[PDB]
Amino acid sequence: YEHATTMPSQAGISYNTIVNRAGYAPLPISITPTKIKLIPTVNLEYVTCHYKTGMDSPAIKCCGSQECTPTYRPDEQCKVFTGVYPFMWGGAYCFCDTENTQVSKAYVMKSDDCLADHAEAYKAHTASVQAFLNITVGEHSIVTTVYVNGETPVNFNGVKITAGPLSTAWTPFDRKIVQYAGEIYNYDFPEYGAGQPGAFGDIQSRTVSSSDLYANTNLVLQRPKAGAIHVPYTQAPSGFEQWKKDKAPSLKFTAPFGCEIYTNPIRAENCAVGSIPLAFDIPDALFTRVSETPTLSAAECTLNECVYSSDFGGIATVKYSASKSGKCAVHVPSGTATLKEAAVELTEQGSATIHFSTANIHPEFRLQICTSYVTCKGDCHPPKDHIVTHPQYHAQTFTAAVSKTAWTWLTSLLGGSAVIIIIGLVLATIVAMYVLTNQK
Amino acid sequence: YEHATTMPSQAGISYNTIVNRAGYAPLPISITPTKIKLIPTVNLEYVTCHYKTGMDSPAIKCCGSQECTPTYRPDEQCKVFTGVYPFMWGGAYCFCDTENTQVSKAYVMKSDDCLADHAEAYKAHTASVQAFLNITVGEHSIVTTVYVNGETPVNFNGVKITAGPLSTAWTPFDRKIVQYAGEIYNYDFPEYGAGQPGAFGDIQSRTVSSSDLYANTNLVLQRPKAGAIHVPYTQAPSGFEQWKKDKAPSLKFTAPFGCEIYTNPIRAENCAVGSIPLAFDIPDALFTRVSETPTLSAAECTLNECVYSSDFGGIATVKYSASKSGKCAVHVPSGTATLKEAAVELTEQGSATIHFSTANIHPEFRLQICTSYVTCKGDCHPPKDHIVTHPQYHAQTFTAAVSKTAWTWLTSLLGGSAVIIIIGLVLATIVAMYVLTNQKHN
Amino acid sequence: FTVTEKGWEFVWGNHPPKRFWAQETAPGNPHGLPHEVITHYYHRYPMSTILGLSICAAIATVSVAASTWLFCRSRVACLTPYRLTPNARIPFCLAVLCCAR
Repeated sequence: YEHATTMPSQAGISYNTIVNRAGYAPLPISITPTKIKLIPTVNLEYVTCHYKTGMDSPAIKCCGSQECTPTYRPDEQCKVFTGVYPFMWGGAYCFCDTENTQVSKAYVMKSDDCLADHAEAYKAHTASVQAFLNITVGEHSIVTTVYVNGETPVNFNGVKITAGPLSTAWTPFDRKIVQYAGEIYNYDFPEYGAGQPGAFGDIQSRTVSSSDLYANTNLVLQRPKAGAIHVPYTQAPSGFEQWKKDKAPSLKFTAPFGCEIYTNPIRAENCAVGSIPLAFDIPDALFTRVSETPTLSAAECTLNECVYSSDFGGIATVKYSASKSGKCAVHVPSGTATLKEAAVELTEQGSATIHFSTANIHPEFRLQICTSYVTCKGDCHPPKDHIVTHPQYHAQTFTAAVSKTAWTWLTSLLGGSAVIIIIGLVLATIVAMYVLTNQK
Repeated sequence: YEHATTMPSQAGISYNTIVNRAGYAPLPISITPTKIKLIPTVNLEYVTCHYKTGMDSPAIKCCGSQECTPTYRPDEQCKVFTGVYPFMWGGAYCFCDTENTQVSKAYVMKSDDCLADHAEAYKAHTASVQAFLNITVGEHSIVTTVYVNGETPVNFNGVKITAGPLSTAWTPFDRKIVQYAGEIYNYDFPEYGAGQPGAFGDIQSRTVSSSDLYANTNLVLQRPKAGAIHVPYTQAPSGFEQWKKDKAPSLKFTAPFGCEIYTNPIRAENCAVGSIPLAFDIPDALFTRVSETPTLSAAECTLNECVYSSDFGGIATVKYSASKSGKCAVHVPSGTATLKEAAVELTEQGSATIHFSTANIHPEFRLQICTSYVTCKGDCHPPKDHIVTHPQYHAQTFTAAVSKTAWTWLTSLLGGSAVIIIIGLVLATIVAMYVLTNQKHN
Repeated sequence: FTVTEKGWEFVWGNHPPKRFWAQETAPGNPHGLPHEVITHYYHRYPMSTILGLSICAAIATVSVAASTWLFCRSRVACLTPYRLTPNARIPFCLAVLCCAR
């Protein structure tokens, strides 16, 4: 039996509905989403970190000449300086005045702290929403991870439930993502081999232990001081440190729809966007006959209290006369008012108390208790807190808070004008007929 | 110098071009694609294999009554049978005639050969194209795996090449894929927990070593034969074996555009579809000046051989004169002829012998040699083979084989009718003016 | 089997795949005797040939018909002012040109 329904994508707030089979007992359904994940397909392109300019020891030949032997190290420079007179702690090194020769060699290598301090540059596409539900279908209750593509069913007690795909393909992530220290950034990093010095990705290693890094750090060798053995060099400073200095805040602070960016894998949680359609395939054995359930006669609904707050602020008292004592479903068909509980246990002659929640100043909603339909009618009052710390448990109907006095003002100002213009048109027609009568 | 061009997506065939900076020497560029992969984003759901109905030994109590204690094994059926008089080899087992009890218990576990003989059910989407180019820009050659997204450049000798995305989002792989034994099938397998008895996926193990398998194999326990200790069952046969008996052929034999499906990365090869665009960010240092290259004077082109076959079945011959002895590029700017080599090494008074390929019956193209333009004109003839074992090395232009005789028949029988209608219109106009002149008389 | 210019491939048992490619060697001669060029371009380009011959026959028929129409209307417009005179002395030059009595 196919029963299609649609649940708003928002964690924590319970969703209640019933299946009204035409000659069998009403079947309750209660679905409370706990955690709605959103996982993009994520592809590592490189890593980056601080660098470390490696230097070679100076090769000095006393009254000779030297040549450049390339080691093919990353961003490797090798300039050879003539006319040197170097020094050690034990006096002069060479003994000539000119024609000594010193070779400087510098190169870039990734840092020693690369393993525990580095940024991972990913690419994101094609999210895959997944949800921790908690499903109760006719006092059969499970807690099961669902995959909310339009297939991959969840099976319990012969019921086959399939959570349809999201009505929106929104993702908080861009096409390009940087992860640094538990925090994720929509950042347009340069491609591998396209790194510029002094910016992000001047060091590009393909994996963390790749043993092949791309270095574009603007390393230039300088000429050493007279009487000193050292390798002087000039280069643009580290762009991973400058990127840490810039760092517009993480995606857990700037993402819309209330999303919560986590990374054991990269995911967003509890975004309040879209809505999950549901598909119920209920078998024909769960439908109990009507005569094995309680059924009421002479039931009546009165509103005790009524506040059009955001939580459950309305108490209605239903006085009944039951044929049998047992629990049965309560439900409201419209989104006029949302009840708190999905079932009410009955005595045979008692009076039941239900908790509901409405935005209506003047609510007139038709309850559905076990198989009958009573009409709850009353007036709500404004709450006292301006700002609450829990979201909205009901729906915002258009023209829900019109407050009957303003219905009277709108109906007067909109109907008296129409009355006056139709009596003017009738008077014009009667005057025309009276002219045609008098011209005889 | 930003230079953009376009390359057809076809392996093996060399693609040649040049770059003409307006006052410098022409810089030849050659790209020969070798192996062009297509690797989808592949997502394992479950594996399956043959099942193996395991059976516990029958619990027998004499003048008693057993009970059913479940174990929550996959598809674990259990039933208690009363009125049983079993036999062993050494005589009867009970002394009681009735009120004896035998319990049958069966369950489904996966087979012992599940490791080396299983089929992987995947999901694929949003593939990734990746080629093994062999680029030569100004006699400086590299062999590099380029990625053909719109970025991720290959860098060599200061030259930046970005081979942009394919013109087509076609993939041979469907949304669902089964891999079995090195071959890949487009099969619509059921989801996890939706496996049906008798067909593919009646066993659904999440991974190979998951130790929690879904099984729906229609197992039903049956009553044992009177006087025997066995566990009789009746179930639908192996859906994996029934899938293997049917097995519409692999994607290796059925794929459009002639793809070559492989296994260990799931990938397709050499699918001749689409075209790769290219971006060349060339530094200004490579542009050699004019007078550091040879430059012809009084050149002339003749055609020796001309067959419009599939490969290089034309030979043009250029007699030239130039006051240096070096190599220079040759190129045909139209797609009329596809040349074989990209450069010709020159003497000062010799001749050049180039090899081109064409679809035309009356080829008239303008050959570009070192910095000049000669006109190579001739007549090609049909080739001798109907069917060759190599693809085409040229581009079929519309109106390529129109055969000047048929140009004459289309010029006469269509342009001559226009001559008939205009002389009829002129005759009608002269007649109307002469009638008006005759009626000017009154 | 029919092999086109786009390719063809078969596998015979445990043999490797053999790819084949058709090239443009059509029966006929494209250089003369105009019933030979039509068979050549019919075996060569089958769909385009019938459309080309249809539109060339249609334009030739419309052109010959409209030219005959205009010439007969101009002959009528010439000879009518000399056939309403009751003596009908059509001059000699228009008798030779417009093919009169």
